[PDB]
Amino acid sequence: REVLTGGHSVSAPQENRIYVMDSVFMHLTESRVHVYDYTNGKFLGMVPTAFNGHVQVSNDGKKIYTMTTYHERITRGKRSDVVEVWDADKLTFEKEISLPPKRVQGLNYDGLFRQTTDGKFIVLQNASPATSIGIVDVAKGDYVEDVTAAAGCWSVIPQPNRPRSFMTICGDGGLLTINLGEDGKVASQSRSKQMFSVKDDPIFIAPALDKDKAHFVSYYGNVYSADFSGDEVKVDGPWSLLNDEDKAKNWVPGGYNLVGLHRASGRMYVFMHPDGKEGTHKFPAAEIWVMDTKTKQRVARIPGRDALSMTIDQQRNLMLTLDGGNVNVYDISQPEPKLLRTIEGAAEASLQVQFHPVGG
Amino acid sequence: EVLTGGHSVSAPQENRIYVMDSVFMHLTESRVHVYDYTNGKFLGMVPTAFNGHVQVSNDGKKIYTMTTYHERITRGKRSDVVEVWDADKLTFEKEISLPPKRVQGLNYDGLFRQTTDGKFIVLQNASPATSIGIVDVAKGDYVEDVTAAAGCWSVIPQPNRPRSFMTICGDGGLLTINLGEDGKVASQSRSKQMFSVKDDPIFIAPALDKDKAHFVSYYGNVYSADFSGDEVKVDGPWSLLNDEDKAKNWVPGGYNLVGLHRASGRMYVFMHPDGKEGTHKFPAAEIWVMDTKTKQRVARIPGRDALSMTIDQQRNLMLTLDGGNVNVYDISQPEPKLLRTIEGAAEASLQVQFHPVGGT
Amino acid sequence: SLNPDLANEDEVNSCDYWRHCAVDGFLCSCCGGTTTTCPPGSTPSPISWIGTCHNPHDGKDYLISYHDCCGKTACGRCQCNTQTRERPGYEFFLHNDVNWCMANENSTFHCTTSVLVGLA
Amino acid sequence: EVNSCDYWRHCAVDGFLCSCCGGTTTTCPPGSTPSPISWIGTCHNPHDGKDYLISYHDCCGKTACGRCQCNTQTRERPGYEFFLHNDVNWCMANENSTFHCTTSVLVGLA
Ligand SMILES: *[NH2+]CCc1ccccc1
Ligand SMILES: *[NH2+]CCc1ccccc1
Repeated sequence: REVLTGGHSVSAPQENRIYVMDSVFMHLTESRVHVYDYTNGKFLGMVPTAFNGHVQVSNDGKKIYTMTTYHERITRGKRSDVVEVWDADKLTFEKEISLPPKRVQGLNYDGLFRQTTDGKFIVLQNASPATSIGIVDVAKGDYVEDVTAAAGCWSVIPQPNRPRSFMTICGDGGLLTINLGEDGKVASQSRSKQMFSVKDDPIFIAPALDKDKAHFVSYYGNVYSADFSGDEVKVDGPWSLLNDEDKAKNWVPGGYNLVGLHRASGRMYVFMHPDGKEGTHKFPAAEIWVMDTKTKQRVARIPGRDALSMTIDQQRNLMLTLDGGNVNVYDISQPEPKLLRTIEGAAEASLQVQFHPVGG
Repeated sequence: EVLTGGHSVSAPQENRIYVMDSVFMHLTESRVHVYDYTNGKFLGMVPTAFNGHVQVSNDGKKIYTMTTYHERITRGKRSDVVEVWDADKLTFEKEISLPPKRVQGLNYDGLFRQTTDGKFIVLQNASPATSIGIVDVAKGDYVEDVTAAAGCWSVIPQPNRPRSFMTICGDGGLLTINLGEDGKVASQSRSKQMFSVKDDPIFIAPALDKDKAHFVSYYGNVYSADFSGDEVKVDGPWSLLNDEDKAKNWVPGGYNLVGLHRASGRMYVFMHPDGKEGTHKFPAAEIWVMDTKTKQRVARIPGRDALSMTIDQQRNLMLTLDGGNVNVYDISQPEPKLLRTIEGAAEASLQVQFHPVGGT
Repeated sequence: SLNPDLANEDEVNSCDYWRHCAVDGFLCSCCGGTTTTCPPGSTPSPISWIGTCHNPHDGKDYLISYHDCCGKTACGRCQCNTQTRERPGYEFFLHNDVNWCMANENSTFHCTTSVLVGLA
Repeated sequence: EVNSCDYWRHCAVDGFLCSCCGGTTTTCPPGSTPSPISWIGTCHNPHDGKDYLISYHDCCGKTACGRCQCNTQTRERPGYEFFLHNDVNWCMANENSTFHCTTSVLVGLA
């Protein structure tokens, strides 16, 4: 005889796992995270995330965090905005953390749902539509701070060289840095000088994030940087991604989570398309460009496979790209990315894929 | 300009049809799509959460849905409900609490019905023990379980009595239930065996007349239940099939796979060739039209891979549905005439219904 | 050009219709409403993203308010993702990757539209 | 072979095969719960020529898996023979009734 059993853990090691956040925009109340093995394309499991879920994996690899909204009767009744903590290996629900009813409802940019480098606090974007940043203490299972200093700013860029620090992009074209105390309350803050012109050269919010600096690309193909090796962030730019030939064909960036940095080499990866003009900033990639951030010059270009979003794994030297439904796995140990495989039908409507963390 | 709400459906009731979209791929976001059958225009929709069922009140004023909620969708307390919606505004009015055992399953008509006088909603329960639930619409109350129907399935209202219905039982007979004015069972009766459950199982979908109902079997036989008198009189089988039909193994297949045009006595049935064990839900190769008086076939037309149908007595129409597309037929003469197809009416629907016109 | 209710439905239900120039979502006019009326049983958002679209028919620029209708599940029809002059969330009211139903009594997103405010 | 609707065991499956959903034919994907009740099929094994009883348990409490949808109907019967019937959610009695995927559990020879 056979017996059906539950209680099982994911069949593949953590190090093989990726997380495809499927918004299922056509039926956005049944968004979910699909868990895949990037080495062979196998579907490993999933986590339901109700209306417009967001997802991240804990820095220690042990837990999955989701953020979502419920109502008592879905389309009517009382609203509950929550963070949920799930076990990463069992893909089971463990804890709900109550949020104020203003968590960001929107497309899955990384910077809307992040955590401190030390993993002790979840850092999330609120919009009521007034903006602020919310802080959740994971251990306590509590919402502990509301950073109103961040009004008029958007998205969270953690600083990997500090335990509980992050930046946000503000309407003045500068960056606000927030350093949290060990209680999750703001311990200090600082504001940079203006980095970019909001009106003349808007940047994409997606950072190409190094340990001690972040690069940003603009609608017009320029690059800006924020160096946070010290307590005060130093900002610079623009330099152009484009040479004269590139300019002749109106190449510009486009996508959502559209950039990545390979920290060991300084290579930055950007989705690009020709015939850029007003309104093309979210167009699929015609190409992926590989930029040497030290020399400020392109080193390679490859077909983009209509990708919109990417993510990088530092330790295995991989880049994933995602066109909404399919995930492409690339080896980036050398300057030219090599396509290893495509996982077809990984999602119906995903703009975000993430690796399971292995760094700790 | 100013965006306003509070508007009514743009086309009149007599133009409306209700396509129950299970959205099986995302079954927690099932819904009713309202269409105009005269021109294919989408008119509105009613959300119905997990595996909704739908009917329209006999008086045409309200839409009744049946669904299941949980406090957190995939966890938390279960609430099974009937909801009353206004037909013209497509707005929620009232929730009626059910015991947590309403039938979860595909959208056969007979799982969610009402008495002829429209005073009671009559629904199928399964815990998995089966019973029939009675809801008093005016009071907004669940009356009680008809436990006498244990071992039976589906609800066939008797259109010649105000609050009587039948159900098909595991002994191959019909149980008739007569409700009192309070919605409780006043009397009941069991017919003699109509069909052999082992040797000639019937499809549950009735071809329903004012005082009798016809049923088709897995092997192309027809049975009837006449409820013109005190007790149900049962008869059958007669075959849908001639020698040439039998030689090519023509059998019925579908879900809501039959209809009756009451004025003519024509029965409509989805059929396919090369019948064998396991083909009873195959899409229609053809629609056959039978004269139930003469017991002869009077037409056969292409099936358009249809699985479910419904008949409007008042306008002499038949709708068919293949899962996603609705076909509109004029059936005022023996050969049905195809008027139009409404493409993309649903992602996964096995049930379409007209808005009632008249019917007293 | 300024009166969609007088135009051919196929024209207004298209993502290239001039006033739909920063729409992210399902056009309400395909969902049982019109360009300026929510489908039955869905509620207008009190807030919206905004921006200007050029009218090629009269050659003028117009201010558009992109309100959502809310409180019903996704319409699913006539999905557009046009981005003319759309900007990221640090210019929040020009941004269309957020749900402008976010402050409604029920935030479930149903459909979007493009409400004409006036000359730019 | 097991992830195909033609696999001999799957002869009365209406749903998504759990073996395509991070589980196996006899194990629920992580975080989904077995149904204590099921519909039953009798399926023919093309290898040994024998018929076997299969218990079609669902895994429950997660939203639809969406992969390897099958709708096979060998010996399936309507709701008046309830435990042979597969147009109902066999998650109906679980703590959470949301349907995730369907398994094909070998009980034994017919
Ligand atoms: N106009 C609204 C676009 C949107 C809705 C919901 C979620 C994301 C974006
Ligand atoms: N095993 C059957 C799956 C199902 C779920 C929900 C509704 C019908 C069928």
